[PDB]
Order: sequence, then structure tokens, then C-alpha cells
Amino acid sequence: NKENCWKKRGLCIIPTKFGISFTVPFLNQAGALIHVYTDGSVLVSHGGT
Amino acid sequence: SATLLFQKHPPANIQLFQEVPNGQSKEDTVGRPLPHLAAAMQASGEAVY
Amino acid sequence: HFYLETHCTIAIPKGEEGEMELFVSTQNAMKTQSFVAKMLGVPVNRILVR
Repeated sequence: NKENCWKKRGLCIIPTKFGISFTVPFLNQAGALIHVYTDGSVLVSHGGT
Repeated sequence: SATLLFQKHPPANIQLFQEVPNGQSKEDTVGRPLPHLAAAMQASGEAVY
Repeated sequence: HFYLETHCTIAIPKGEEGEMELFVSTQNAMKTQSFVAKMLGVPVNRILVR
């Protein structure tokens, strides 16, 4: 910055925290459905995309 | 520096993460950097949207 | 048997991981699913019969 009149540098360090959950209480639920077929292969299904 | 044409500095990327415990089963992939299961089909144009 | 609707299958390949979805006139979705999977050489979990 001392050595450049028409270009400047900047530097900054910032923290963050972020709360984990739906803020609507009832949304915090999840289901899954699992089948094992007779060859032993497994098909998993769950509510997420 | 005002007279200088834009110049690319070369990239440097470092990723640091934790190894899984030494004797964890090879079949237990939790904690391992397993690629997205569909990435190969995405790269091939086979993944269906 | 002379069921009025004769045998019929529609098979839809999905193009991914050997998956296939079939619409079938069958009393036996399970063996349909597993015989299709055996012929194709893929896990039964790839095959959906409806």
C-alpha cells in the first residue's frame, strides 16, 4: 500500500457460527424405508432429496 | 502499477482434513473422501434430470 | 387360462447403474424383478416392477 498509489491491498479475518435445525420445531423429523431383497442387495429410501 | 495489464498469478490449493483411524475397516467408508455416487454418470451425461 | 388380457410387459431403461422400471401384467412382481435382474446380471435393488 505504501508502494502503490492506484492499487491497494486489503486483508480481513472473520469468524462465523450458524445454528443447526429448522426454526419451526415440527420440521425437525425424518423418515426412511429400507428393503433387503433376497440376493442381499439393499434399497434405501429416505425423505431427503 | 496503473499501467500494468492484468496478470494471472499461479494457483495454489491446499486441503487439510483428518485421516480415519488406522485400523478402520476398508468397507467402513464413513470419514473417507468417497466421490459423489453419481459423479461418473454426471460426467458422462447419463445422469437423468 | 384365457385371461381376457394376454401377457404384457413394458420395460423402461433409466440409463443409470443398470436401473429399469417395468409395468407388467403379473401375479408375481418378485420373481419378475429377480429374473430380470438375473438376466441382466445386476443387483435386484436396480429393478422396479409395478
